[PDB]
Amino acid sequence: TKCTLKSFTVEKGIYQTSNFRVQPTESIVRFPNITNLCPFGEVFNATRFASVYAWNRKRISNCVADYSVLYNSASFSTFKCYGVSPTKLNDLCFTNVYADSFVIRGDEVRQIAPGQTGKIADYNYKLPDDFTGCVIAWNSNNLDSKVGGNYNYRYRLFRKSNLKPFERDISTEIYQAGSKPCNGVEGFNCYFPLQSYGFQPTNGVGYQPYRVVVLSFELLHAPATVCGPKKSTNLVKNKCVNFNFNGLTGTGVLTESNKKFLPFQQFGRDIADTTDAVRDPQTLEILDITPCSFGGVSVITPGTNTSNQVAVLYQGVNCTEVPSTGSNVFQTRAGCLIGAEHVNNSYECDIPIGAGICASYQSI
Amino acid sequence: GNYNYRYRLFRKSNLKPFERDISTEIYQAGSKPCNGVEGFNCYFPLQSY
Amino acid sequence: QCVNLRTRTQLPPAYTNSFTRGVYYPDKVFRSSVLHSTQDLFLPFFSNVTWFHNPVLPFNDGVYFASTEKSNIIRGWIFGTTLDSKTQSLLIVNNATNVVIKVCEFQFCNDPFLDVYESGVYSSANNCTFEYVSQPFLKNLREFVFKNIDGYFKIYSKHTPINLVRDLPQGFSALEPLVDLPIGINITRFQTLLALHRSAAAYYVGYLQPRTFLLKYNENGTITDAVDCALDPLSE
Ligand SMILES: *[C@@H]1O[C@H](CO)[C@@H](O[C@@H]2O[C@H](CO)[C@@H](O)[C@H](O)[C@H]2NC(C)=O)[C@H](O)[C@H]1NC(C)=O
Ligand SMILES: *[C@@H]1O[C@H](CO)[C@@H](O[C@@H]2O[C@H](CO)[C@@H](O)[C@H](O)[C@H]2NC(C)=O)[C@H](O)[C@H]1NC(C)=O
Ligand SMILES: *[C@@H]1O[C@H](CO)[C@@H](O[C@@H]2O[C@H](CO)[C@@H](O)[C@H](O)[C@H]2NC(C)=O)[C@H](O)[C@H]1NC(C)=O
Ligand SMILES: *[C@@H]1O[C@H](CO)[C@@H](O[C@@H]2O[C@H](CO)[C@@H](O)[C@H](O)[C@H]2NC(C)=O)[C@H](O)[C@H]1NC(C)=O
Ligand SMILES: *[C@@H]1O[C@H](CO)[C@@H](O[C@@H]2O[C@H](CO)[C@@H](O)[C@H](O)[C@H]2NC(C)=O)[C@H](O)[C@H]1NC(C)=O
Ligand SMILES: *[C@@H]1O[C@H](CO)[C@@H](O[C@@H]2O[C@H](CO)[C@@H](O)[C@H](O)[C@H]2NC(C)=O)[C@H](O)[C@H]1NC(C)=O
Ligand SMILES: *[C@@H]1O[C@H](CO)[C@@H](O)[C@H](O)[C@H]1NC(C)=O
Ligand SMILES: *[C@@H]1O[C@H](CO)[C@@H](O)[C@H](O)[C@H]1NC(C)=O
Ligand SMILES: *[C@@H]1O[C@H](CO)[C@@H](O)[C@H](O)[C@H]1NC(C)=O
Ligand SMILES: *[C@@H]1O[C@H](CO)[C@@H](O)[C@H](O)[C@H]1NC(C)=O
Repeated sequence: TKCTLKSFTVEKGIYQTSNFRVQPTESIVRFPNITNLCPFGEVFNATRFASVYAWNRKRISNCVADYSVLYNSASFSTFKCYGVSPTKLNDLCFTNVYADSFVIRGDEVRQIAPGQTGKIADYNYKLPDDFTGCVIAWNSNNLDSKVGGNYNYRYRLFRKSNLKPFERDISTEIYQAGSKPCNGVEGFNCYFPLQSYGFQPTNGVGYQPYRVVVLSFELLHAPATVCGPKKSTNLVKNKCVNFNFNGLTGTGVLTESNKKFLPFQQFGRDIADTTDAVRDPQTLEILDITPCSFGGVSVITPGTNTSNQVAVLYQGVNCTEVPSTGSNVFQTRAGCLIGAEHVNNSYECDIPIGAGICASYQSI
Repeated sequence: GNYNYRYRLFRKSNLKPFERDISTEIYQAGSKPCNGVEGFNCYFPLQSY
Repeated sequence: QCVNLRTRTQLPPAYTNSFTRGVYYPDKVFRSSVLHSTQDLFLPFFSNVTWFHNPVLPFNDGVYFASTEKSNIIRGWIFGTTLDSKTQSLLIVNNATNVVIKVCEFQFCNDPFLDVYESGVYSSANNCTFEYVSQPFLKNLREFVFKNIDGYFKIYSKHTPINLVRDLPQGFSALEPLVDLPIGINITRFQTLLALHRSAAAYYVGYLQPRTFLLKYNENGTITDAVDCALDPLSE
């Protein structure tokens, strides 16, 4: 009171000093049960991967992709992400995904990377230097390699030109290094562009088969469809907390309401664009929002010359959350008053308080 | 060759303004904690010029 | 399997009054016993709409479609720009069991129809991008509103039991939202599909224009009345 009045002495009366407001307790999040997981099982756990020059393409759109399981998975020897860090990959996402699956040697694993050159990287598939996404390579010698020689897998070795980005070449045209044309029969100047792999179960490290899947993300102007799950926690009631219900963020106390939402509304408002009722995506019930209490505070004093004890009034605040205790606490139609005692008598009005009541000094 | 000059490459969080940090520690790039061992998913944040 | 018919099924292009039909909930907010003023695309009151008793019709900003359906003759719709595989094409068909939505580059015949002894109106279908299956949409009045904004296809619908003979009744009934689709197309024309057996359908078409409306929400949040502000001075 002395601070606000900018004086060392205060005369009898009531003065307004500051405000009071209830702070939020904790935070809650709410999202539906979530479903429609992306079918990544058929990609990495596929029966057989195609050839490197005939790599298989998968289109991923309109699903949820859990990157935590693959991030924590140690079954993949190589996991190189070039677009963004995988840890935040669950939140930020793109409109569509392309998965490129093939098989290479253990010594060709470093061919598949942005800004890389090599036989695989220039004759079988090309990765643009501006490629965004990730590459996941894992050994598959126990499955892809065969005891009799894995000649089923073939790789392109001869071509007049290199590969364009995001281009798959499965052509079997007889490459002609020299100037002598061939009538469909390999000759001195003609060779088959494709050479068969020779994988064995016991062939040494670097020549073993390795299955490689490259995930490339694209963000065309169409709305994004595929990325990580939206985790949600439990909800509380009758406590001033902050919430982000399906994108609607605000603070208040959440109670039960009997309003009847027609089956397609999400949230409701009364007037002046103020949300009042919401519907949780999981339980599908109508909850009511009320701003948790606030109000000004005031001090009643009988003057500095008389004494130095005061009484404190919180305006428009229920006598339930003052903190504290002090002295006997009395609840008035104007708020809650502490530091003074209620009497049965009735005298003249000294220091007006409100609702037909006021206080004076005797004790106050 | 000048190699006495080194620059940071990895850090837990962005530096505060006018803050000089000199301590060097291994960075846990992957989920697996390095436990002070250099190897997979562990690289030294200091790189030479 | 699709060829043109012998005769020309030139349906009469008559004109009729719209009265007070074509009102839908503009959003998913709940309001109780309040008057709200909004500005959006709507079918103007007392306008003239076209009655067909099967040409190419432009899409424009939006489409209001009505059918005095008798024993489920109409089947679905086709949307596109050039109506060929050179561009995108949307197909929506409500067969006996479900509703199917496809976004592909079809090669339709000149006069598509479903036919009975599934889909054979398109000679080719390549580069399919979006597919959707859901519950079937359908002396009844079937009202639909089609809109396409910011790469989002919005379909609102309503079904009514009616007893009037020929034209639309003098009543009010809001249209509830039905389907939202996140697909980016720039549709300009659309068609209608009939289940024609080898051996005359009445419907109504109107367009949408931007303007302001006043809507009344009752206690339960159902729209019961509306006022068109851009009309006679009393309405303003
Ligand atoms: C491919 O299949 C394997 C074998 O089931 C998967 O590995 C298991 O994944 C589940 C998923 O929750 C884990 O609970 C298991 O602990 C995993 N097993 C082992 C031995 O680690 C793998 O996740 C599958 N990969 C894909 C992409 O579907
Ligand atoms: C979201 O998931 C929860 C969890 O399963 C569903 O809650 C179930 O609801 C049924 C219907 O009354 C109860 O019989 C089950 O006991 C509930 N299970 C649990 C674990 O609470 C809820 O119905 C789902 N909601 C939606 C909209 O899908
Ligand atoms: C302060 O809050 C309490 C808690 O609700 C109010 O107590 C309620 O009083 C009404 C009227 O007597 C009762 O019907 C409720 O059952 C009471 N609630 C509880 C939990 O006991 C109290 O009335 C509020 N203060 C004022 C001045 O109204
Ligand atoms: C109506 O259309 C639906 C969807 O196009 C048809 O359901 C499909 O039926 C075929 C025939 O066996 C199945 O191979 C598909 O898997 C079904 N679709 C789905 C999503 O499962 C249905 O058969 C059609 N009914 C009629 C009478 O034509
Ligand atoms: C076939 O579909 C592919 C995508 O599924 C189309 O490729 C897109 O073409 C547009 C045209 O400008 C590009 O902006 C996109 O970047 C392309 N890739 C996508 C969307 O992933 C292709 O154009 C389609 N072909 C035809 C003839 O319509
Ligand atoms: C608006 O909502 C109220 C509350 O549900 C409806 O009143 C109930 O209506 C049902 C069926 O119409 C009756 O079975 C209940 O007995 C009614 N509750 C009562 C009378 O307390 C009301 O019908 C809804 N519609 C309108 C126009 O008010
Ligand atoms: C002492 O306090 C009383 C309290 O009512 C006041 O009336 C009086 O003027 C004061 N005397 C002073 C400040 O000298
Ligand atoms: C007098 O005060 C007592 C408190 O002990 C209270 O119970 C009673 O209602 C009061 N009576 C009147 C008339 O104010
Ligand atoms: C039919 O349309 C014409 C304009 O072409 C209009 O003048 C007439 O009022 C309309 N008839 C109605 C709405 O009944
Ligand atoms: C539709 O065509 C117009 C005309 O070029 C173009 O501006 C618009 O982006 C196209 N819309 C889509 C979704 O392709």
